[PDB]
Amino acid sequence: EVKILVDRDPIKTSFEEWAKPGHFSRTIAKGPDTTTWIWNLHADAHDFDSHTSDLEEISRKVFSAHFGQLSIIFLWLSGMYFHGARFSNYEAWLSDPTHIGPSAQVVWPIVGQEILNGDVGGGFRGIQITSGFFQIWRASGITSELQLYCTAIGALVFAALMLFAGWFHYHKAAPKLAWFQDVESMLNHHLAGLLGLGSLSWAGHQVHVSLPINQFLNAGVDPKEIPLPHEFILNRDLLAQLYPSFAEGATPFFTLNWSKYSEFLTFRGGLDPVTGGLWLTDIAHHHLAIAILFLIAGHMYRTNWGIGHGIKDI
Amino acid sequence: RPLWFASSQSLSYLDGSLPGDYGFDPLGLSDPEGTGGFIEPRWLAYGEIINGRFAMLGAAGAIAPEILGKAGLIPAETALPWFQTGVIPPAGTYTYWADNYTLFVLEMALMGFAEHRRLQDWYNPGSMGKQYFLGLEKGLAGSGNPAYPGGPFFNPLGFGKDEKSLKELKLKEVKNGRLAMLAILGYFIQGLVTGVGPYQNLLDHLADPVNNNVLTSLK
Amino acid sequence: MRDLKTYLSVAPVLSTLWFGSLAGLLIEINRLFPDALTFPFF
Amino acid sequence: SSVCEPLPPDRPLWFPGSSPPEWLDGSLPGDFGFDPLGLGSDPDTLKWFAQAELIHSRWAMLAVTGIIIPECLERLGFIENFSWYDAGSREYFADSTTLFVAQMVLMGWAEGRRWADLIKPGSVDIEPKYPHKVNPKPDVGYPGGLWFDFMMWGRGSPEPVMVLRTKEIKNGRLAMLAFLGFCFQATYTSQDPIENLMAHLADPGHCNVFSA
Amino acid sequence: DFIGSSTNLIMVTSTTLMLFAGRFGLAPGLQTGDPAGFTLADTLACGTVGHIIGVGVVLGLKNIG
Ligand code: CLA
Ligand code: CLA
Ligand code: CLA
Ligand code: CLA
Ligand code: CLA
Ligand SMILES: CC(/C=C/C=C(C)/C=C/[C@@]12O[C@]1(C)C[C@@H](O)CC2(C)C)=C\C=C\C=C(C)\C=C\C=C(C)\C=C\[C@@]12O[C@]1(C)C[C@@H](O)CC2(C)C
Repeated sequence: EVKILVDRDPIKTSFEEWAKPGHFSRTIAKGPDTTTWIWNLHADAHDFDSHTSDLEEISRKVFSAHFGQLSIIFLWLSGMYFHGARFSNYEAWLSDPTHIGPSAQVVWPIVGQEILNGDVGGGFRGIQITSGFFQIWRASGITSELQLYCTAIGALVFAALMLFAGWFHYHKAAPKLAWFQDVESMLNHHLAGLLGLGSLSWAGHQVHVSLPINQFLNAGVDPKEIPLPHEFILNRDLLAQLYPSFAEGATPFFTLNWSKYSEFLTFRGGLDPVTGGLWLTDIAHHHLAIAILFLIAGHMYRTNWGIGHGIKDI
Repeated sequence: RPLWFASSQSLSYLDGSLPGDYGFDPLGLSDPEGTGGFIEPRWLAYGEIINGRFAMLGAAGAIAPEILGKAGLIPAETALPWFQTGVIPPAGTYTYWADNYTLFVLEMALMGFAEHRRLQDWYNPGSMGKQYFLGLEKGLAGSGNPAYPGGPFFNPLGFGKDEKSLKELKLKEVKNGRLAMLAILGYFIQGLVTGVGPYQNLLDHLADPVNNNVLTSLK
Repeated sequence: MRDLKTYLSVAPVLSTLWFGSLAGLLIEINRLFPDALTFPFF
Repeated sequence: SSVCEPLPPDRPLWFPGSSPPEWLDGSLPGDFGFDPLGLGSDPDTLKWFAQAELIHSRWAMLAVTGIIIPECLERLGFIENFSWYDAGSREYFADSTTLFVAQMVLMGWAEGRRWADLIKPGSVDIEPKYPHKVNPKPDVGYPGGLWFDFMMWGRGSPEPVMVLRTKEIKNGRLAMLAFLGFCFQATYTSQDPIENLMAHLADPGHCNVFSA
Repeated sequence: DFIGSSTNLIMVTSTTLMLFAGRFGLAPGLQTGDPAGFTLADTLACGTVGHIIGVGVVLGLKNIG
């Protein structure tokens, strides 16, 4: 069996250990005899196997630390989406994505660094970025700074969510070693749920958002007078005019007549000649098939019921 | 003693001590050893009861404006489905005496006063009868169980003075509440799969049950 | 707040506060008096 | 008669059923245990924060008065073109920068005397001495005095001193929030506070913050 | 769907044959009233695998033949 196996309030939230530095060990929680103390403080800072010699406390520490790292990654993503919202030429790049340098950073005119704001194109003076985020946003069918702004607020929400989750899973209600040591469940969930349903939901986004908007942009359309994704979801006539395979519905799916779904889930190999990327129909079919694959793969290990495999048993 | 898909571990904490102990815990949510946060065998009981009660209000207040509206008894303007009332502005919106966000602030404030009190009664049950809440804290004190307070305000009538009738009523409560929760799930999924009200779905299935569920993902 | 003022008293937190204030000071001076190569005020 | 007796432990809290912190026993006025973060842990700093709350609230009370009463006079037809958030940009004498430094000089004297009271209570004593009479030693923030207690209401004449200080603090917390409402809804509506009140009272449903 | 067709027949037979192969066959708590094991988890497992085989065979038949 695979229980929940957590305990309440193992560590008291307080700034007392913020005050005394190097609290986490025996030879550092005394004070600096030298300046090597500082370096050994930062060096052994995340050496949780040196602080406490039990896998329970170590595992709680690394779990909440992963939550902090996820909060940082969500905060960084919020930053990139926001700098693409308010400090970018993303619209001008969508209008002409061959002569407009992708720029999503502007410098402040203080000590002559304003010349780093270059003629990237599109009535915009900024730094030409190279993260390819504009290309991701065209692959997602964004076409508006409002959408980048709201997903930046959402990524800030998720950063606060992950920070609260780390606080909760260390200080208020932390798992114990029986929760981490079970790995059949961890693999089953990270396969079927993280990577399986993750690819499934990305394929859903692409099937419902990226494919229509990118077909419109490839056909030639000003991104302002392009229909929003929720118009593709709700207005069935619109997405059906884009792909008539949608007109039949999911009875193609549930009757296993998928041959008629080959208008938007093609196996069209190679690159899209109009835009140089891959075929987003191919990518939607890809993420769908990968979702089926990881979903049947995440039901391989035995967790709580009779069916499955034991990794020890293998 | 009636067991609906009971397990070897589910018959270790769901013995008889809860209303509706049919032993159905295959996943193993309400296991008392190693608990914390909101996955607790007491908090999960409270959550079952509260989501069931709110789901009973939802079920007999979401099809009620259509149980009546297709039989008269109300204007057709105030006879919308559960989702064309402003709760899904993409799908529909009614104009009340306030905009929907003022009504959300209303819901938030009034339910905050209604449920932060409930929460602090969950934490220390003796409270909610010690602070001057306009004198109506006299009835908000008596808790016993956290989910079954039973005071002058919530239980004016007896309806379960004896423990046999109270146990049978608690069982009826949780069973009608589970039925209402499944009903709300049916409401959500039916409005998602058809885009019409639940009473329209019932009338379409009853009259000429053709394409009852064959319309998979089609509005 | 007790023991937060001790943390903010620590050398890196205090150094980042001091150098953020100082850097903002220098930055706003260079906004006010940009491109300076002499001290002509005597 | 004049002792500043505190509130009991079974006092009304900001959050009923919650545990008040141990550093808010009730010695201060308006003690309802409000400390989700616990910024008043150190009592030597909680004294400074109590003085901070008191002076902040007194200034906010005088300010909300100087905003709403003169607007009532403008509605009555006494003052012309009144708008508090444009009453600094409008014209006076002394350019609004000579006024600022004269203000800083005079308020520096006043608030410096108050600071010297805070650091060391008996330094800047007022209410001059009289033969064979003892002026009572006051508390910080409540100097009493011939200048600030000329009606002798601070030592507990009409009501006890604790309930009067609690009246000051509660009325003034309400005024602090009123001034925050002034500073926010005069910029997200670009209008008058009393105008906003009458506009919401016209239709409370749709004339709320979500219209703008 | 369209009960009686090939797409229904060679899917129903795959699902039922996998349920049989798990029940009385070589394939494999939660105390059910079934005589010999085959819990709800095993039932869902055999149904999932039989649906896998059914999708595979109906689409191999739709590709050719
Ligand atoms: C999943 C990734 C991962 C994780 C979880 C860990 C976790 C850990 N590592 Mg491992 N490590 C990783 C990746 C990872 N590492 C990689 C990619 C390398 C190759 C470089 C190493 C190489 C490595 C060595 C060689 C050692 C560790 C050690 C450790 C432990 C303590 C680290 C510590 O306290 O430093 C806390 C953090 C710091 C001291 C900060 C490091 C500063 C970096 C190096 C500067 C670079 C920053 C930036 C890019 C430069 C610009 C900065 C700007 C301000 C100018 C901890 C168990 C140590 C250990 O267990 O020894 C007992 C150890 O000796 N790691
Ligand atoms: C404000 C809320 C709060 C408070 C008061 C505490 C208090 C405490 N925590 Mg908890 N914690 C919190 C939030 C909080 N935590 C959150 C949100 C997380 C999830 C990440 C954790 C995860 C956590 C773990 C895993 C552990 C603690 C531990 C501790 C204790 C030691 C703290 C210490 O010395 O480190 C103070 C350290 C800092 C202030 C550094 C902050 C580092 C942040 C997270 C990352 C910032 C990185 C930055 C972006 C990159 C560098 C940029 C730079 C180069 C410019 C103490 C009781 C330890 C403990 O009790 O075990 C013995 C322990 O092992 N905490
Ligand atoms: C199907 C459920 C599921 C899902 C989706 C995940 C997903 C994840 N787990 Mg795993 N995990 C699961 C079940 C699941 N887990 C189970 C059952 C166990 C116990 C065996 C664990 C034990 C476990 C450990 C020990 C660790 C993880 C970690 C992670 C994260 C890896 C980072 C990553 O890929 O970022 C991709 C990022 C995202 C997809 C964004 C996440 C946003 C949502 C809100 C959270 C995902 C759902 C989550 C399970 C919470 C459910 C609701 C909650 C209120 C209860 C990732 C978010 C590691 C980590 O990062 O630490 C935090 C880590 O250290 N998990
Ligand atoms: C060590 C070598 C060195 C030297 C000598 C200089 C010198 C200078 N640099 Mg260069 N620079 C250097 C290294 C150096 N830099 C490096 C390493 C970099 C890369 C990081 C740069 C990057 C750089 C840029 C990008 C810029 C400069 C600029 C400047 C000028 C500064 C003007 C300014 O803001 O000061 C004004 C004075 C101050 C900020 C000091 C104010 C101090 C406070 C207010 C206290 C003073 C009052 C005090 C109370 C006493 C009063 C007396 C009494 C009444 C009590 C000056 C000619 C700027 C410039 O104008 O270009 C020429 C400019 O734009 N430098
Ligand atoms: C100048 C502001 C100020 C200050 C310094 C204090 C100080 C104090 N208050 Mg008072 N209080 C204030 C304003 C203030 N209050 C207002 C406006 C209210 C009504 C909302 C209250 C209501 C209140 C109650 C009900 C109680 C106290 C109590 C206390 C004491 C403990 C808390 C503490 O140390 O916080 C120190 C606080 C600060 C240093 C200020 C916070 C500054 C940070 C940066 C946050 C500011 C952002 C803020 C959240 C913005 C508002 C957003 C808006 C949407 C609402 C202390 C004497 C308790 C007590 O014993 O009474 C004497 C008590 O029971 N206060
Ligand atoms: C609270 C709730 C609903 C509340 C609804 C309300 C207030 C509705 C209000 C409205 O309608 C009206 C009145 C009028 C409309 O105009 C407006 C709205 C606003 C729309 C639903 C909960 C709904 C909750 C649901 C559906 C939960 C289902 C849970 C299931 C099936 C769990 C199963 C298991 O947990 C067990 C039993 C054992 C485990 O071991 C195994 C598994 C299998 C995991």
